Parts: sequence; C-alpha cells; structure tokens
Amino acid sequence: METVQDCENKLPPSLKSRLCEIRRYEIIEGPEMDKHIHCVMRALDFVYEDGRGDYHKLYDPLNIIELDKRHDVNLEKCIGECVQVPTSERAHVFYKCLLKSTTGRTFKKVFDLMELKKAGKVPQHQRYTAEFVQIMKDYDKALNC
Repeated sequence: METVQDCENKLPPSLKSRLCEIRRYEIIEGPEMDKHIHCVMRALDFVYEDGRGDYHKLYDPLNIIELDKRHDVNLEKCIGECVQVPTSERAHVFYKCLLKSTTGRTFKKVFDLMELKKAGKVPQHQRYTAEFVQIMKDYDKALNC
C-alpha cells in the first residue's frame, strides 16, 4: 500500500537530514523515529497494526539467506520485548532489538530485499547476491546516500 519511500516523505525536517544514517540501520530515538520505523516496518509487512513483530514474515526469509537456529530465538526474544512496550514504540523496539541480535546481519538483507521487491526493482525470488548489493548501492545513491 504505502511504500518505504512514502515514509521517508513524512520525515520531519529534523530526521530528513539524517536519512543516510537511518537507511544504514543506525539507531535514533523517537517518537519521531518511533513512528517512521513503524511506517517502514508496516510498509515491508514485518509488523501488525499495533507494531508487533510477525514471526512468520521473518522466520523463513532469514533462514533461506542464513540457515541458523538463532533466528527462532531472536524472533521470540524481540517479539517478547516489543510486547511489553506501548503501541507507538513497539514496531521500533522490535526493529531495534533485531538489529542488536545476531539476526541483525541477516535481517538487514531481508529488509533490503523486501524493500526493492515491493518497489518492483528486483524480482520476487531475488536472492542476496553481489549484483543485488550493487543494485541497492545505486538505489541508495539516487537518494543521496
């Protein structure tokens, strides 16, 4: 429905100048950030309305790129935490927690892939390849990043 691009188009002036930090997965505290990240996590279909992580949107994608028993653990852990916080902070807390975990490495790849898939820049079965990395680099560079 509403693209990650659409969320970057609401960024309060304070945040718009730090777009490259955000798109680099650097952490910045809200609730300006709290509600942009809920925008993007919702746009890529990773969270519910209340902003809770969807285990089932991530488990298979994470494991296809890097097969690791840790994804299950991290997903359970991070969903746990996003549940004990308020619904304006929740999507952002699940995001943050994942990136800190050992699933961070692969979550970033799944996130990048889903962003470009949804934008129609890469096909649906696109894998995290050397070509894909360059595709994202050029994508980011068109955004001044």
